[PDB]
Amino acid sequence: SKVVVPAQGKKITLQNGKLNVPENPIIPYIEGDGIGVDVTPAMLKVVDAAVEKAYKGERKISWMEIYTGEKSTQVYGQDVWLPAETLDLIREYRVAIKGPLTTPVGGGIRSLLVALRQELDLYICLRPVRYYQGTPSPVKHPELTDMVIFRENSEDIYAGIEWKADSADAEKVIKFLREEMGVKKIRFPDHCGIGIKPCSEEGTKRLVRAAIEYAIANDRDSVTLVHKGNIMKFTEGAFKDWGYQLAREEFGGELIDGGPWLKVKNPNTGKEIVIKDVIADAFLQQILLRPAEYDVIACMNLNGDYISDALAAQVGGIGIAPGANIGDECALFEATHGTAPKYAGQDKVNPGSIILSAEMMLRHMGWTEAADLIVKGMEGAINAKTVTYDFERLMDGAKLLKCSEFGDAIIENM
Amino acid sequence: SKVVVPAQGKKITLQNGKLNVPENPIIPYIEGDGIGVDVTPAMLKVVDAAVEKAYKGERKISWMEIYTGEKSTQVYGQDVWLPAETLDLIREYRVAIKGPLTTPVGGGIRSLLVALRQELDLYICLRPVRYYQGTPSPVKHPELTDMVIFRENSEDIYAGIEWKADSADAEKVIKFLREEMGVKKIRFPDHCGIGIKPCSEEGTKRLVRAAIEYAIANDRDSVTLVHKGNIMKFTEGAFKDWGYQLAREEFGGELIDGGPWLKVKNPNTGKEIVIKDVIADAFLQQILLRPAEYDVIACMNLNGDYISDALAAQVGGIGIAPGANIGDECALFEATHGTAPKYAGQDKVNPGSIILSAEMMLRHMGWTEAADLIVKGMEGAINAKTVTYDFERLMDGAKLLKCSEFGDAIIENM
Ligand SMILES: [Mg+2]
Ligand SMILES: [Mg+2]
Repeated sequence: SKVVVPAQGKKITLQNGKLNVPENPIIPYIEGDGIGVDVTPAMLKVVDAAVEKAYKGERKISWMEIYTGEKSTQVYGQDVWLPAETLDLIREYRVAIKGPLTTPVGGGIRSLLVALRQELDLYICLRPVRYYQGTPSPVKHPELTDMVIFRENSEDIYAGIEWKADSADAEKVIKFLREEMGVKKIRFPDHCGIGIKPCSEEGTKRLVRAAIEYAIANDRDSVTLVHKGNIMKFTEGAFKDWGYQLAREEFGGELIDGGPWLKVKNPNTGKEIVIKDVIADAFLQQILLRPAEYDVIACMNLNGDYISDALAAQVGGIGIAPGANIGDECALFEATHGTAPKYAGQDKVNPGSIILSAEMMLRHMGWTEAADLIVKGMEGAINAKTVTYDFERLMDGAKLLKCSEFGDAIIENM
Repeated sequence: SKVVVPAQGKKITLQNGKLNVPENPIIPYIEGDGIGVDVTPAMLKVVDAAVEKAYKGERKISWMEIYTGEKSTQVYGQDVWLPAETLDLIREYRVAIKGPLTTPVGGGIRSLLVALRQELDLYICLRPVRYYQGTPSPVKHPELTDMVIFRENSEDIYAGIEWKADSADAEKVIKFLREEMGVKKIRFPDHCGIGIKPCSEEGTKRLVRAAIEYAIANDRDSVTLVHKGNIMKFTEGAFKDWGYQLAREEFGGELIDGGPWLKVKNPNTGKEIVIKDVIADAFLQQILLRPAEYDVIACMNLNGDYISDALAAQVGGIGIAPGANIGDECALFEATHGTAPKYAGQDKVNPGSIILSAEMMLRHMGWTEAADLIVKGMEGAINAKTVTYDFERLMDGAKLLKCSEFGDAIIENM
């Protein structure tokens, strides 16, 4: 209704599991709030340059702006933070990319990003974190990190099922728990907020299946289920068990020496994939002390939220970390950082997260060559120390570049 | 009934908030399972040596072994993992210390450590983490870390209120939620485990009050409330709000320039304490990238579990990290690592966590001089590179010591 669907350009098709991508696909993008105004222009410029370079003019993307967040209230009206047509358009055009979003406070509006993820049932939050040589890191050996985070995106405490303290509803569910379920474990039932953590068999098996398949297709060495299952037996503990059962039942997992770990043989390379588990607080130590031991990681919503941020900080990449939300019918690639409004319009922040989420987008489309030119671009620019302020602060001998100029620097190293 | 209460020795008294400690107090200790057999002897030896040195023979501790875990089934019988008299004795004798505990699987027995904490309402899990010069660390600047973790210990998802998937009870509470509470947010209601997260006003204000008081008494620079309140509004979001309200209402917190942060003036040094908050996944990046910005940390049960492990790993201290569980009527100091059964009896693991929890125990008793001789001992031994296998593996020029020998090394540097 306010989106101008491009004249030239053809929709991507989902031909039974397989993406049928035309030479001129229409890709929707959400600019995003704050620094979205800076980083999204830089990304459209390097993606265009990468598909121009690789397919020598044969392929072109028709970009189509759609709306969510604060820019949406300016286009559709003060009340509409998430237009229903954004939800239809992402689903229809199949892949889309977004910058950072602002969710308001004081209006009872829950995370606009969690709403997109859940409404479109984009159940896989895929977050690859690896070190780019030369970015400044807080740890001695960041090059030992090359992990891929499969974070469940549709259940856990993120479902948003909770009630306020002293509210009638909170009184009612605490009443049900104490009277009809006989729970005596609530220390203070008065002035008490209540939240519900769900975890289901379908929910975890579809995520773990996506993770083990990724391990076979890219012949990764292991899949690690992280959980706090010793304290949360029937949610986190059930996640670990249902994940081992899926490895046994669907991938022919066999005990590695008395268990509990399994071995899945990669049907293509013949190598064995180790299916293991590690408790979540111990895992937060292990990624710092022994990061070479881990590779593909499968976990629930909140733990993947913590794991992926903790892990992006140690390889010096809190500003260049990519992300994808993938479902069976569509995908939404995204900048994983915030809106940072103080810097908005200044052309100074790192466009690296949204650009690397764009390589993930192209790789998803099967435009592998274009996608490889962007990580070549990135490696080159960082290595040239021709970098943006957040990296330059920590480097000796670096040249300071604007957001846009670092866009040009990536194209220069392609 | 199987505990031999010491002939000489006098109980500590709680004379209205104040601990009245005799010159010969009876202190209960739980040896612990696995490597407890190694580390607890080393700790009794350096604590004895420290009180001998400081008070030149005037004060003495009468140690009294009590039982929990696997050693308890050997003393009281196969069925008793936690004897009720352990719970009475800790409460009566007021302070106690413990090594690592084994909780069994297959018997429906939940964490024996969480049972002690909750049964005795030891609502403060205090975890100080600071760098000891010379211990090997994975990060470039571990010396910038000197934080104190006030982790809430009586509520959150740790309360243990959950139901199995496909169980009658799980079906019943999912029925109540959908039918009587009208929740439509459960993606898969079939084959679904359910957990309950509670958070109350009394629960968080008593923890935050303990944290801000610690900041005044040791004139620390700030108190940081970490939470995932944007997604969990009525539990984690309520924790942040109730904590700021307690700073306003009880400590005279005033807005630092338009808010949201507050300033509390230390009534004793005149310095201002900054009361701030940071979202939990961003905090996991911030402790790695900017650890000098943070000091006393207040948080809920699961986030403090993750924060304290993540933080102990970066200063090279996963094996020398101390801990305390403090309530209004008693305290249980503890080794924060596991039982590590493969090494049990070999006299090879680090006795540093339980020894540093013993300095925390003495400091609690008011035996400050004894307590200061142990951290002097520790600093000396580590600096001398006269260390145990876990540190020696990562050091060049170190002398390898047994668990017991490192006990003697601490006494040697006192
Ligand atoms: Mg996050
Ligand atoms: Mg822990």
